[PDB]
Amino acid sequence: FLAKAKEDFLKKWETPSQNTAQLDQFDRIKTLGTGSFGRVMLVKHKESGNHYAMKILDKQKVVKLKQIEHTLNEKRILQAVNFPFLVKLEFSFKDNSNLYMVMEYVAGGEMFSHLRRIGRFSEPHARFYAAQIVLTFEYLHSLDLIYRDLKPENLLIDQQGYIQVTDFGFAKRVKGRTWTLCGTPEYLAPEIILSKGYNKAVDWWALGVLIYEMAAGYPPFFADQPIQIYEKIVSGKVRFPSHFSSDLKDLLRNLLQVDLTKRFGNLKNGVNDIKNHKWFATTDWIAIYQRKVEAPFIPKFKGPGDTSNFDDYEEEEIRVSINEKCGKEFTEF
Amino acid sequence: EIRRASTIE
Ligand SMILES: Nc1ncnc2c1ncn2[C@@H]1O[C@H](COP(=O)(O)OP(=O)(O)NP(=O)(O)O)[C@@H](O)[C@H]1O
Ligand SMILES: [Mg+2]
Ligand SMILES: [Mg+2]
Repeated sequence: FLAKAKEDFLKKWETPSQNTAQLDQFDRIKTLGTGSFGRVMLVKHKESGNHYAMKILDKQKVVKLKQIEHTLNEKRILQAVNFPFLVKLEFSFKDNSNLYMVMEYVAGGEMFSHLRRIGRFSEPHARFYAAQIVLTFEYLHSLDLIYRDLKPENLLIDQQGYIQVTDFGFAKRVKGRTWTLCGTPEYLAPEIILSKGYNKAVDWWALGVLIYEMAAGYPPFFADQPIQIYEKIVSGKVRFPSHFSSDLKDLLRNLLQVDLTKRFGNLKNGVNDIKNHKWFATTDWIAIYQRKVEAPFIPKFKGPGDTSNFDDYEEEEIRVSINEKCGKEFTEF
Repeated sequence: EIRRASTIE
């Protein structure tokens, strides 16, 4: 499949879809999550009744905060990728004030919500999710793409219990090393913190932080102010909970490696060093890709458009100025 | 505890 996936990505990358719908065709039901440049809300298509998740971004704040190329890459890359664990973009448009990205609604909620309400996942439960992340990272790296925001708040469980990755806000074609300081402080790799110039190896570091937080219930490095979290990330020492496996401690010691000349995924053997680790000995990678494994946890679905698995946010009406702002900056959107 | 927001600077 990876052989045919490269041509399809480049086909959708150069001939992207733009302006496929408008705001008047969508009823707005409930907010699913609030970011820094906008919000995501559950949305119902009036003519077809189908439900969707609409990510709204204010154009002025994006231009003001130097985020133009980041948002341009978000829409273009997500529109061009196709993998059984990536969220699918369905519509995209814009008006005088906002940009709109309409994705497929994932009613199961964030993995962060279920992680906090349960405490932690057992090792086989956490291994079942990491296998999907490993397969997705192998796919995205085949296309020379980077995903610089792996965290449970960006991972949604679906109705089959499988992971759907969202939030492509920092995704970028990286043919070599990039330099942008971005991500989530708990999951930043040391080379990002020190402005050293990083490659695809940062995704594997973020995978080690994720496997840690799932199997323990808390991240390996956290503190009040983010400055102290950076101090713990670059220190090189990481302490493990006592109930952790020897097989899991070994894998995390290779993923949470500061020296990226000895970090798994960045070595000569690539993703095979991870998939062939002892901790993944009981993992049928083909069955996970084909989604033929009974999920350990399946969220409750009270019907279509059910928002139970999401938190309640302060609802705010969507309002557009009567003056178009930053029209020339978002031509390619 | 609280949804960690991504950083840009
Ligand atoms: N397709 C979707 N289906 C269901 N819920 C979704 C979907 N996309 C996003 N959400 C929810 O809405 C939230 C918005 O997240 P996100 O897309 O990361 O916006 P953001 O501005 O990038 N936040 P951040 O991670 O700090 O950059 C997510 O954390 C999910 O809870
Ligand atoms: Mg997010
Ligand atoms: Mg984001």
